[PDB]
Amino acid sequence: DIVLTQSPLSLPVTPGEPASISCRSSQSLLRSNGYNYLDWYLQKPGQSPHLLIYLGSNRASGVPDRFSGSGSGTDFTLKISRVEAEDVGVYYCMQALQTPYTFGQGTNLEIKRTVAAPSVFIFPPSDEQLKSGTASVVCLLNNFYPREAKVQWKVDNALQSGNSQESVTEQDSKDSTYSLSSTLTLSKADYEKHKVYACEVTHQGLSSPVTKSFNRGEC
Amino acid sequence: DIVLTQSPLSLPVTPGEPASISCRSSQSLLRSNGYNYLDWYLQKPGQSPHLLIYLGSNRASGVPDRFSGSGSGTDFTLKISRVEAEDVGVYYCMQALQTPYTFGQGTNLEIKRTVAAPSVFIFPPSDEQLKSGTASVVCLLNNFYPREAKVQWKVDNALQSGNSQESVTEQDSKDSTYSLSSTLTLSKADYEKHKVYACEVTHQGLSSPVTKSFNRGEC
Amino acid sequence: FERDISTEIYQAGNKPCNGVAGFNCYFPLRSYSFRPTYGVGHQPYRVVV
Amino acid sequence: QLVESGGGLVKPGGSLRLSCAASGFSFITYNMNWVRQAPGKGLEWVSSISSNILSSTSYIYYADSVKGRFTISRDDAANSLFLQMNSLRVEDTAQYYCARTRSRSVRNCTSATCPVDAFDLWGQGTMVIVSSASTKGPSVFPLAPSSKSTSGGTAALGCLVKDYFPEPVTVSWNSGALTSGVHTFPAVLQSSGLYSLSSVVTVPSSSLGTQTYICNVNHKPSNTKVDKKVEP
Amino acid sequence: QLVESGGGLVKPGGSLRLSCAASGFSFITYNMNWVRQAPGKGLEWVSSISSNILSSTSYIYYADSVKGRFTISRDDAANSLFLQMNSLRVEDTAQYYCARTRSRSVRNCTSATCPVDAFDLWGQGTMVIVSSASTKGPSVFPLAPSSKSTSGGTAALGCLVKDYFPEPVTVSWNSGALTSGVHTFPAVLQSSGLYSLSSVVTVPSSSLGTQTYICNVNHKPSNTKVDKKVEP
Repeated sequence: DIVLTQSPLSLPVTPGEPASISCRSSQSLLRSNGYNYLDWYLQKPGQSPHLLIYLGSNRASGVPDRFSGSGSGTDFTLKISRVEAEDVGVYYCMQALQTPYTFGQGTNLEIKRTVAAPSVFIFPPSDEQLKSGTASVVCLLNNFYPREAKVQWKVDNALQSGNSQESVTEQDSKDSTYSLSSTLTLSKADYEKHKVYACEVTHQGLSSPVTKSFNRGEC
Repeated sequence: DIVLTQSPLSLPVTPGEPASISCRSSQSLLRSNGYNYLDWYLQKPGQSPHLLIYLGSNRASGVPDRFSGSGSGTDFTLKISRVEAEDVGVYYCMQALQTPYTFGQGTNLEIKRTVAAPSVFIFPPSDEQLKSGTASVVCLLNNFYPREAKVQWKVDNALQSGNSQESVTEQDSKDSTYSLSSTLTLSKADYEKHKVYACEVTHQGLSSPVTKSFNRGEC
Repeated sequence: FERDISTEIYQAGNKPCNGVAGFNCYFPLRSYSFRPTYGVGHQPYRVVV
Repeated sequence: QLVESGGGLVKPGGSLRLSCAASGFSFITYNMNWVRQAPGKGLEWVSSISSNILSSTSYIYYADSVKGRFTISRDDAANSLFLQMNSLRVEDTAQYYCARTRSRSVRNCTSATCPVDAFDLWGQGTMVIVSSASTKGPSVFPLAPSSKSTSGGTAALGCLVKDYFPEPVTVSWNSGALTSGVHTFPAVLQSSGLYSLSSVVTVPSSSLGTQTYICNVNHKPSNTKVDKKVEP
Repeated sequence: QLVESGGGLVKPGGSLRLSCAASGFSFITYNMNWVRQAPGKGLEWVSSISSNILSSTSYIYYADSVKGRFTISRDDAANSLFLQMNSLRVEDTAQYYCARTRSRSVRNCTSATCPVDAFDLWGQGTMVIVSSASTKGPSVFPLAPSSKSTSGGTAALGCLVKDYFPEPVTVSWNSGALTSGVHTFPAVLQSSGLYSLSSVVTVPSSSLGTQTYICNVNHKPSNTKVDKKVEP
């Protein structure tokens, strides 16, 4: 077993700027043969991963010339000359030894587009769902970038945890705008006992966080 | 002599179902010592015909198992399990007597594959072509199927006959859709006396014919 | 009258290939391709000697 | 790999039948393997196989848990690779990629550890679930339009899909007539194991009283077709 | 049959020379024959000849017309067969195949009737015309694109090759760089004996004002090379 962590977060990559991701192996490679033994993979989410660089410094499987791995010993790295919209996906470096094959954490290399102000949306629960004993209110963000944002549900100046869920869409093919929907699921016995419900959105592209407040019982 | 007519000379068939073709012999061919004197032919249009089954019901020349023929007396038929895209080719019937071998008429073998909507194009005569005293307008059908159609030229709502010629390519290898172009040529004196010119396209997959109209005076 | 089951990497170029198929190294074996719609020149032929 | 079978609800004490199929390819002379993946970032190699043409098949590489509870077999007659298990302790979500190694020659390989070249034939289509809850008909609720944001003459409306175990089709609006502003979001697994979906659409408020907006929800496993009209 | 010799314009009162050329094959021990075809539907048999290896007598087999204005001759030393027409009463176009009878033996055959097995060595390469003695160079006219059919943003432009003789003219878009959407209709026979062709390519209108499409027309019998640019 070789400890191997790449970047357990999302790494912002601006278009037109080279991006490099590095990993280090606790055990020395090249023990079986003189050629370096590590494979580079790109896994775009949704359909299938794609192979870019196999062992050594070579090209295969129709990889573009922009991708170019380098390094030896306990110093490994990549190099992309120009990132694109199809380059979004998690990356892995994988050594060809240690049969108990442990894997690393993927790196998100999405294109860092220009900042856009989110279109915060609030949807009050309907009466048909209210009469069923379960009340669900959602907080929707539209046309925003970057994807990272702190979204929480506040009820009468009190933080709510464990009753909310997050849903995020993929990259748009028109303007690469994301849509974040935060669903708060709650029971009625905890719902009609309160009056004021609000959602908070904290975004780096906004000077101040936006919070929209509404009262139940109003159409 | 002998007459050899193909009663199913025109038939649309799609892959999946068997098709049959019949040829009739004017004279009896029962004089045989177990070897029926009749053979079938396949003529692929463009390079050379091919031989499927020789006299009797046997196999020769590496013909595939799909083609099979039978008959004894004044009855002959050809059995196909399932036609394909490589089976585009007319057939002929011939017997093995009457030294002046008069070949009969052939079939058409228009495959009844899924209908493709025609792309009607109009090509008004150019100014440089008009300087020569001959004006030619072309109505173009791009990627249309089935191959049979009816192209008519209307000038001032009057049908034109005896001055239009049609030309069609073979079956394609990517989408297998035929394409026909109709050339209508006329003198300058007959062209300047009228202004309304159009071509009418009649198609099996079209409920009503389509007419593309244009007028002289525009580029 | 000899069969040799040696399915190793063929060394064509000067670069050695020990377990890795490079640009100058190819597998000596390649697979067949059979379809029912093939012609005389692509149909299978079962040969016994 | 083009299409593979297998998947469904299995008890932890039960067994799964995994089989990956493909098209005309060099199945015999290539070494295949099974890899499972977490919903987060990171895969995990779960099984592997050898090839009989190169050498004997007694060089199978196993971990501890997959030696204890898993096994892999090959038909050696068609394009099918089989993975079999008997015990399931902690295995909730996985993909079971039917990948293959880019090594048509075997050299300096023992039964413990030897290098492989590359993988380029990853396959998808095998989903695994453990919960014994069956399918449930989705609940469709209309979300009231409102003139929010910076557009007074434009309103945002949508439909909410609730209480469904398997994912339905994308919520088409007005039988697919409207495409501008139609957004469908991926589902999220709730506390009860049933997903939830929200689909929204933006239309000008001037046509709110003259145009009818109906969201269509079609559910493949339950064969349910629900068309709900949204009204203010 | 591998290749053929002949093909040209001959007056009806002149002499016609047609022959077949062969290669490594058992050419001398079979009974070769000629097969002709009409542009209309329906073939016909025209001539037949056996070999002297079968027996001393030739067993000549003729129909009325050929018995009248045709003759045959076999070299019996090389791989060739000669067919000569002293007079041409009515013959417009004929493929004049070099088919081979698949019957290596002769039996129960007289000078009047004789069975024939089949034909499996058909070959093309001969085309005879009784047209005018002179050829004409092609005329290429650019066709203005129209963005009406198919995609709205795609306009189809082409080069109109008119008043050329004979059939073979070659058209290439951007010297072979532009191949997608390139379609070339075959030649058509006019009442005056001249031929016509239309060849168009569908290109988007966004790059129509920037990208230049130049067609190249070559006529090998007339030695004419035309490079025409198409603009709206």
